[PDB]
Amino acid sequence: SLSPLAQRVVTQLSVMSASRKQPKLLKLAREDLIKHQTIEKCWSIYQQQQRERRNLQLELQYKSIERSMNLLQELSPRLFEAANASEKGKRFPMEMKVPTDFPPNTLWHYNFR
Amino acid sequence: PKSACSLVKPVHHLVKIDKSKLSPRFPELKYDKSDIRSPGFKPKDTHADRLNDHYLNTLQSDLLLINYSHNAAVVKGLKQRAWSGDSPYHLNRPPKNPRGSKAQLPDIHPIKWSNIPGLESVVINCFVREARENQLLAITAALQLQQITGCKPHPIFSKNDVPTWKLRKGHQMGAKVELKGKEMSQFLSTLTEIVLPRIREYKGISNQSGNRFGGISFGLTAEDIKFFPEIDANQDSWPKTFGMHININTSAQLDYQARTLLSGFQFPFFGEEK
Amino acid sequence: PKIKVGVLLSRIPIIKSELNELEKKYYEYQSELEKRLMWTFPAYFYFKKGTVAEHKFLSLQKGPISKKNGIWFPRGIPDIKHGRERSTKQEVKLVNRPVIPNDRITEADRSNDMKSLERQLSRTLYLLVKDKSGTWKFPNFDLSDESKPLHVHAENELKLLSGDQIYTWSVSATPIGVLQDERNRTAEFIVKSHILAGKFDLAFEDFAWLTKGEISEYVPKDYFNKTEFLLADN
Amino acid sequence: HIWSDFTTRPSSLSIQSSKVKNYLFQKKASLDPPSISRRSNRIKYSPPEHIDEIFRMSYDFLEQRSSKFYELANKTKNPLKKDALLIKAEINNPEVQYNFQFNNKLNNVKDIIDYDVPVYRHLGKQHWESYGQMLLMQRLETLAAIPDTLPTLVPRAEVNIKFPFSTGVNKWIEPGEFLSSNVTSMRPIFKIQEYELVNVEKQLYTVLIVNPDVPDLSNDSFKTALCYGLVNINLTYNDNLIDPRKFHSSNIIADYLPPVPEKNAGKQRFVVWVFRQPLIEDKQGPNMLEIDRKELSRDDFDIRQFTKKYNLTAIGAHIWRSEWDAKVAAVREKYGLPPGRVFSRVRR
Amino acid sequence: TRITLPRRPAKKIQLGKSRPAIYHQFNVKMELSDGSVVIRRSQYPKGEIRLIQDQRNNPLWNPSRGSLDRFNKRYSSLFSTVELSEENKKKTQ
RNA sequence: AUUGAAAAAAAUAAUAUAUAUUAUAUAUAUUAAUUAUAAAUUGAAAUAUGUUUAAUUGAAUAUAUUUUAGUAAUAGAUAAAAAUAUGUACAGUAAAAUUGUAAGGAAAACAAUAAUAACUUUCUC
Repeated sequence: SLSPLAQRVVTQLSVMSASRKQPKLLKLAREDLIKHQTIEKCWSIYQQQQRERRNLQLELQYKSIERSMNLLQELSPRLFEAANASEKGKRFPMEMKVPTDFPPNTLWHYNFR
Repeated sequence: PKSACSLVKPVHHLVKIDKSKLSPRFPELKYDKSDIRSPGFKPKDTHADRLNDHYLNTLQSDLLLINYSHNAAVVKGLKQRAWSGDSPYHLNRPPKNPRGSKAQLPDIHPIKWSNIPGLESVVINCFVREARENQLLAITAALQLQQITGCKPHPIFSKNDVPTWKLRKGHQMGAKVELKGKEMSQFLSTLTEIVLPRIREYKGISNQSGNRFGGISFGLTAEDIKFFPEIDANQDSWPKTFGMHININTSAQLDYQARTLLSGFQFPFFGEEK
Repeated sequence: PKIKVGVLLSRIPIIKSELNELEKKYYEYQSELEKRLMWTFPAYFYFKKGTVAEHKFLSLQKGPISKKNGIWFPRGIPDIKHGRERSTKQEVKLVNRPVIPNDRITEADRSNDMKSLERQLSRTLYLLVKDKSGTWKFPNFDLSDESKPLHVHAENELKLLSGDQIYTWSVSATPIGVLQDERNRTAEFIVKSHILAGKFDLAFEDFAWLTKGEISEYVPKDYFNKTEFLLADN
Repeated sequence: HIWSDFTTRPSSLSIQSSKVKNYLFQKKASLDPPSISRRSNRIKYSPPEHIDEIFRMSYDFLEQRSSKFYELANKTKNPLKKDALLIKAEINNPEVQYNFQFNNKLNNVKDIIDYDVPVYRHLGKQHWESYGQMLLMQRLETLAAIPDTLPTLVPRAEVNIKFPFSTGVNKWIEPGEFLSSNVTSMRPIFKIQEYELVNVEKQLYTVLIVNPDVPDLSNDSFKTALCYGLVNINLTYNDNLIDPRKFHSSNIIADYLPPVPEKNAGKQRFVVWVFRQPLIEDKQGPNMLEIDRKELSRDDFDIRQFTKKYNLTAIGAHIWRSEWDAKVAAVREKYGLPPGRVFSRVRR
Repeated sequence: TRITLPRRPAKKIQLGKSRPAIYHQFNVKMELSDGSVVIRRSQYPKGEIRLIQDQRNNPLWNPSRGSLDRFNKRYSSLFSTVELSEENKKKTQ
């Protein structure tokens, strides 16, 4: 009927498939449904607020930068030129790592190079 | 059929009739997939995404600061040129195609608080070419992909036909999977930390790699996939293993911006940039 | 007007941000919803039948109550496939060493040492400095030469202050903002830069490494207003 | 805690069921849902875990938001803005959501869903837009009741009709239904549910049922026929069922003549239109209007011309459509209308 | 010639009844090369893993900061730098 | 309905039952199912009845009665790989060329490549 390789392939396929592995549908009572809706809506609102806060902050930073660069242009042309360069190949430093869940054994390195 | 003449009749009102809602056929389908009452419901925002949080906090501001060019105006792309009306044959003529390209190119905007570059989507294209002989290899590749991602893969089929390579048309051959949001972020984090350091002579992603507009890519060999923790934990269960292409799609206007963004997430870049 | 160089050194967080009370609970709920809706664990794949590893897993697990004729099941009749009650959430209990994570709060945090870099791990720390007067501020430096670029000059000044203990990285050549005034006809152009690996430890009397919330307490109100948005909230 | 206060706020914003309210607001998931009436089913049921504390937090968050909105709402002077503020404050209230979703909107009981309350009215409007309004629009366009009678419609009020007096059975007519001559023998009953903010005391309404498809053999075409015409009707958000109780004999500009389609004349559209009166300033009370009853004719009726004359704006519509059956002759006889014509089966 | 698994009749997923594939996933703790632990959701059943070769001990990711084993074992008395200096004359090549 | 936990009711829709009308309506009750379907000397689980250990529950083990395992793809109204070529209903847009990417090369697969003025809703200064 089937080889051992064929069997193993079938098993692998099954791992991915939804055939006889999935539970019943999540039914709720009307009160429960409402509670869920209120949870979700509030959360969504909170997320929107956070986005606006961050977005606003970014806008403020941009405005400050603009204000700075105009001033620099007014005062010292060479300094302005130096500031406003193409940073095409700018690379973030490899020490600035993505913050983990829990910290390492040695928290901070005081010596380098 | 009395005729094939298609011709949509005009209306006498501005109300937008959603025809789906007027039926009683698919009552489960009227609910959005986000809604709890739909069978299509899935808990989306299950836990705090770490890479995304990092981007929000540290990187995004830094990226904005980098990309500020003073009084930078919009750079319009190559577009379809209109004809000068110096002849009456120009009068209903289609426009001249773009200068260099056949297809139109997008406008490059200055980076401000709104349009800072960020990760949009990852796609993991695995086309196993031995599966022209063995269909079961495609299945195994799809499983591997699923294991790696925690996301449902989609089967790739042979779209073309060719004699030199023993390839038919309409044959299942490997799989793909578009990761988005938190799963994608996790996958990137795994790539940065676990897998790519275990590759021996790994210089990084090439600086000559990428789209013209905010898309960067690279690929992993069959040797490299055994470093993924889901595959590594049962090497008996994974005798064969398949390479893959990894298309990273950013919200970057240009490719150097996208490269910079990826560097922020601890991706090394080695080659001479364009 | 005199050109001056402001510098704020940003030590970035080394671990995840702490979740809000609202957030945590919501996330737990979503996890429990996922679990309820999650598929059966396909144990037949990961554990081979008639193997020592499978047996341990089986022992760890406890099975579901099957339907049996002539009995009332007041929580409905058991719906079972691959050995799981479809009507409920499934729980699957699981050098050779237990992975024990380190404490997120630190010794420095406990002591409240403001000069230390390990004192907050989930927040963005900013280098502040106290001058001859009682005021605090971000490191200022006089730019008399004006030959070199501004950010480079700032970095050099920082290095000089340190005695080559610090290891910084400028985010860009562009200045983030300016602090300006009429009494002293000057202009402090603020650069942004990131401490990567070093001490500071040292005209300025004292220094500290603080979050955005603590800087408000230390620094003046007008100054804070001027330079609030530059600092990350977390 | 603004949503627990009912000093200034209406009673309708609360849930009237006590058990349901208790279930909503508890400190642990101990109680069982009032919705599940049966004991065995309650036993079987299991709500999702951790739902209570999070729900409470969400309530607090949205309650705070509502309170903040109210701080603005009371300072506001102009009425539409104030209403909008009120809506914003209370729309995310769980109790009002429960009330609206799970109790009837058509024949709303005032204590549960009060359409005098702005939030509930907004909810009702949204519900109407979701399905019933779209359906009505489709039936107007497909059947060709808009351009044939009255150019366009901008649906504002939800209009539902009924024929209670003829047969006995209770049924709201779905737009574009085929009703028997027995069903539509005696007059219908309207319900004009208004969702916009409008002056309840001043605003009058007119209702016109028009039959565009009565055949005129001189013209070799059709003509309109005003089958039923009411004017100067007073509506209120909750008190809105236009019945012989409400309107007086003075309000009837053309008293109900029934659908009596001729044999082979075809299917006849009867499309009720609901207009609101023009509102005059510097005049307290409801501004009436006089109709020249000799000028307007029933056997031929320019609806558009009539509208132009009295400066009406069509807010709502509904439509049924009748064709010939055996009982139309009986209906004619009852009403004292003539025998009724019979046309050739072929449209030659 | 072409090795395949021949398809059975497909099961009709009705419109609206399609359910999203929520695979069974465990919360897995990865301790990296150093003691930094990170939680990640994973399909394989293992609550804890500790990694040997990661970015946190690779030189590319931090520039600023068993044949060999067998050999070491069975040439241990000799103790095999000084040895390199002794046995590295760079004239002949 | 009995069982668990610590007077009632007021939508839609479905189901059950009843009746109203030359009206596929209304009334009351209740919220099921939702990816399954025969056949397994062998795997796994439960319950019942025994026996031994620390009246007791856990733990171990025997028999009986069941339940699961036949492990197989679409999870989306799918949308230019291949497959039902006539009906109807609903919805969408192709191709080329270009820039890239593990074996991949001119030629296998995947990604990306025209413009947002005005409008509606949401959050926010």
